[PDB]
Amino acid sequence: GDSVSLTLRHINVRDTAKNTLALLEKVVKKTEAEVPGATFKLDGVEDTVNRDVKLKAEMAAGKPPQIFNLFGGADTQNYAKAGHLLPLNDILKELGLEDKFFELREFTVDGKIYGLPEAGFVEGFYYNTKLFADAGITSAPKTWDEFTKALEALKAKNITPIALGGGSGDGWAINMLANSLFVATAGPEAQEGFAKGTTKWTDPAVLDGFKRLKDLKDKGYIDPNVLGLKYSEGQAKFYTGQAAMLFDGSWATSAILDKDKSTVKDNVGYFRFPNIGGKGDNLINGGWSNGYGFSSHLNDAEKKAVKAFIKNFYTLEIQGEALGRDNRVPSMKGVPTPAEAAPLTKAIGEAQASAKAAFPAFDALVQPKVKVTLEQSVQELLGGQLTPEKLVEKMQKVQDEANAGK
Ligand SMILES: CC(=O)N[C@@H]1[C@@H](O)[C@H](O[C@@H]2O[C@H](CO)[C@@H](O)[C@H](O)[C@H]2NC(C)=O)[C@@H](CO)O[C@H]1O
Repeated sequence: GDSVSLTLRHINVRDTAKNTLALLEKVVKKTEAEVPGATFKLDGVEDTVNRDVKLKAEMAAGKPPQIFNLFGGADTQNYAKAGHLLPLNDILKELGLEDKFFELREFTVDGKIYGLPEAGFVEGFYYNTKLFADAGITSAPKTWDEFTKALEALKAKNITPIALGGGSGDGWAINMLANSLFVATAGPEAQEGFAKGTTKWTDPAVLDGFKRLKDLKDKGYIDPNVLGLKYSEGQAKFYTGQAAMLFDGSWATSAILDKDKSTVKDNVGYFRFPNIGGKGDNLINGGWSNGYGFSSHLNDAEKKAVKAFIKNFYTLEIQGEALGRDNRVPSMKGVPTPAEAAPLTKAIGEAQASAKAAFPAFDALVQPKVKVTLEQSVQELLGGQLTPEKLVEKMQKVQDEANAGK
């Protein structure tokens, strides 16, 4: 016929995501108004739970939601090759969207597009300029030695230097910082070779990154309470003024600028991960990695509703509102930058544009079992439960096991 009901899986569940959810609901309402009979049932799920358990299990059963928050790289590759992702090339051409995205490479398998980035990301250090000034730092550190000097000065003032919430199942929050440490010590191509068999987690330059990560914790630069706080609590420690910096993705800018929760809005700056002097200088972790994918097991009315949702979500107006009102870097070209953008906003753009290149997050490049093994391992590493050497050996074992199976 007919009238259809589609499940829309999203991860915009936290109070710091109210903006993003409201924009999604606004898009949904517009789609329902122009497609009679089409109804969307929003299913909000925690980020780790959707990506690593719920959607993973649904896809193993071959029964994903019709619409779901999806990650580029390994996740998209697995579900595309299992045949559970709608190919989007023809929809994009029909909607005149074929040429409008900055980068679809993470969502592309054998030339076919299997999901659409909602936004871009970078990762970097948010920092409190007043807490820095209290400790004698007057500039954001550009180099690693400038960075450790800042950490020393902060610790000497009994200021918690680096907030980080890596407890419970939020090991990925530690991996954001690890992520960029081992690209800085080993270079961006090192993480590309793990899945290829051409580099190893045990390579000395990679191990060096994890040595430095542990040392940040041992010296008290990473919050001693890192394993006692969930991701969002680590975030809150920074934006309530209780620690001097925070390594996080640009989706976090909203939380940090939130009027009701942030005490630091007049005193926040940003700097890229500092230069160590190897193959990763002046690079930035970033890309277009996260957005919506669609089930391939659709009847014609489902396909019509899915096309209309894509039409109404991936539009310059919706992208510009996410940028101006939720600080989410556009995934589409041609989005004008809003008026009176906060200093923080100006700093993150300068950080992105002046980078010589971006490198993706490692979880775009390695299988899910490898990712979750690292998550568990860095929590151990920061808890006195694992040495840097034992971590890299553990990682290369699961890497070999993943490469052999695939
Ligand atoms: C469009 C957007 O900004 N989505 C955000 C997600 O990217 C982000 O998830 C994290 O993204 C990183 C970069 O792709 C991944 O390395 C990281 O593994 C991933 N974290 C998880 C738990 O999946 C989430 C974080 O809550 O926020 C989204 O809004």
